This record gives sequence, C-alpha cells and structure tokens, in this order.
Amino acid sequence: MEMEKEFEQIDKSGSWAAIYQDIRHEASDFPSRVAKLPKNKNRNRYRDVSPFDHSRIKLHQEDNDYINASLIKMEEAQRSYILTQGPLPNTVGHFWEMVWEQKSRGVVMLNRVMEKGSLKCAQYWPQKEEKEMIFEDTNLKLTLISEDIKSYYTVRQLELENLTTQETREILHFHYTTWPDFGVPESPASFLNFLFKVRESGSLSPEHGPVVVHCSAGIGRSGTFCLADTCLLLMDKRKDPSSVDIKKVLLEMRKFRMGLIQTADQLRFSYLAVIEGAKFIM
Ligand SMILES: NC(=S)Cn1cnc(Cl)c1Cl
Repeated sequence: MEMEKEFEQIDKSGSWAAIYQDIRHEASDFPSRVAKLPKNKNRNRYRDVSPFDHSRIKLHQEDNDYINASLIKMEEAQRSYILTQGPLPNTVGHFWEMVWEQKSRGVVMLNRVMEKGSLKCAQYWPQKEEKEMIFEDTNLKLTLISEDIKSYYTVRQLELENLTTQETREILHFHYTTWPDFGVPESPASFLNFLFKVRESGSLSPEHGPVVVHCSAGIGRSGTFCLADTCLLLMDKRKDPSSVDIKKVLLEMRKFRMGLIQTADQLRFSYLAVIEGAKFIM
C-alpha cells in the first residue's frame, strides 16, 4: 500500500502495536559473540543491546578492538551510517578513536546528558573554548571552536587532533536537544528541520566517512533518524515514490543492528516524518 493511506488505515483501526510486533517477529537474528565476551562488559551500556559480529565497527587497536557500534550500509539509497550507544566514562576515548579512524565529518546526538533524573551518556565534548579535553588512552585532543544554540538544537564546531601525527580535523556536532523525556514529539517539523541541517553540512555525503549517530542505546531515536533519511532519499531517486515501503526499509536496516525503532509510537512517528518530509521536497 501507499504510505499516507496505510497510515490513516492503521490509525482508524488502532493496530500500531500489531504492526510493530510483526516487524519484531520478522527481524533478523545474527550472532553478537564479541560483545558478550567478559572483557567487554564495561564497554556496553545495556546488556540486551549489542552489535552483530558481521557489521560491528572495529577499532584499529590490537589489544581490544571492541566498541558498541554498527555500520548500517544502504545499497540502493547509497548512504551509510554508524549507529552507536551514548559513550560511557570508560569508552569516551574509544568513541573519538572511531570518529578519527572512520573519517567521519559529523556526530549526531539525539539525547540530553541527563534525562528522567539519570545520566544517559557521558559529557564527552568540551563546554568552554579554553578548557580542551585530552583522551590519554587513545592519544587524541578535542577543542571547542564555536557553538550556535537554537531553539530546538545546537551546532558545534570541534577540532580533533591526533597527537601521534599532529594531524587535525574539523568535526561538526549536531545536537537535537528537545526530544521529550517520555513519548515522541507531537509534530515532526523540528526533527525534519534538524535532518535537513545535517544534510546541508555535507556530513551525510560520500566524500566523507559515515556519520556517527547516537542516543542512549543507539537504536530508538537513532533508528528514527536514519530510517527517515533513507526513505526520503529513495522517494527522490525512484520513478514511483509511492513504491517506497517503510516497513521493508526498516527490516533491511535491522539486518545490520538489532532493535531499531523501540516502540510503536516511534514507528508511527517515523511514518509521520516521512509523509510530511516528502511534500516539502516537491
Ligand atoms: N521498495 C523499496 S523502498 C525497496 N526496498 C525495500 N527495502 C529497502 Cl532498503 C529497499 Cl530499497
């Protein structure tokens, strides 16, 4: 079926939970043996969210190459994303090592450091120009260059330096600051505006390594971001945009990381975002 009318048909019939459970039943299951080794317990935020072995990002380190991160490679859309968890106190250095080694231009953050009165990820970037951060385990230096605070999101320019080679690179930090503590946003308008700002920066483009995207577990909000982006790109590329099937795209992405889209409300919100974004395109 088309998307917008499939949408109203699920709303009128109130069957979002049944649609979402079908997705969960059909989703791929692949091994995640490296993630479950005992030496990696303090590298995982949640025991039930792990990268598959076949698609995990490897650190270029011979001691321990493990990080909770997955490469999502979308062949028809010609887009790649790295989806990861919010860094932990003992993985902030690994996180920036990955950004460096994978040649990423942008980092997309969809959570606040504290939500619901608890810490959802480490404070992994510097908050003042004159107070830079040094990650001694991976030999990197990170400096805040500039910061632009808007009503729904903040963009930061950062300088990452590889202290071994003295090479430097500019990283853009796109921070969506207004996702609610419970539920999903009422309108997708500010999320779509944010997606378009990331696109405009070049961070999603083939001349760079894959964008790094995260929330707390790296599957819920993060899944919504890449699912909406890929669906809109396919609607631009194809002769028949109504052939784009969001449930099929989601199942393809779930071949690369488990659990993408965590609730039936996130699924409905993803439909809403794609439906509204397609118009604005023309
Ligand atoms: N009809 C479409 S959108 C084909 N398809 C299904 N899943 C993905 Cl990804 C693609 Cl492409």
